[PDB]
Amino acid sequence: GDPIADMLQVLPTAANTEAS
Amino acid sequence: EYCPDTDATAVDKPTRPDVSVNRFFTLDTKSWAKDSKGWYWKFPDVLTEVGVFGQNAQFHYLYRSGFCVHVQCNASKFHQGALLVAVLPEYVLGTIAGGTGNENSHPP
Ligand SMILES: [Cl-]
Ligand SMILES: [K+]
Repeated sequence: GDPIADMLQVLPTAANTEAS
Repeated sequence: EYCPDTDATAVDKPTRPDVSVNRFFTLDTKSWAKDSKGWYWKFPDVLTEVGVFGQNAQFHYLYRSGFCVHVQCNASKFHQGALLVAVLPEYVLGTIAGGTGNENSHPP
């Protein structure tokens, strides 16, 4: 059929800190 | 109480040494005389050089705690007198301003 084949960064608040 | 997570701001894990610092420390005894004016102590200043509490207070920038304050005074059933023992938060001291009130001196 075809003759030619080749043809938000900042959220509302500051990040929380999680316990280690 | 220990500081809750909702109120904390510093992010490092705190050290809570417990029994080595939450215990009773007895300071130098005062002598009550018929003409005594009264005394004061500042917290936590009183213990910054005493025991493991003192060491932690000096090794860390941040400190926090409550206190159980116990004042003792014995006398006989024939003695009389009354001491008012009170806790004044943020006890800022002032001077007599040179007596005349003209000198803006400060407590040392
Ligand atoms: Cl003064
Ligand atoms: K957040």
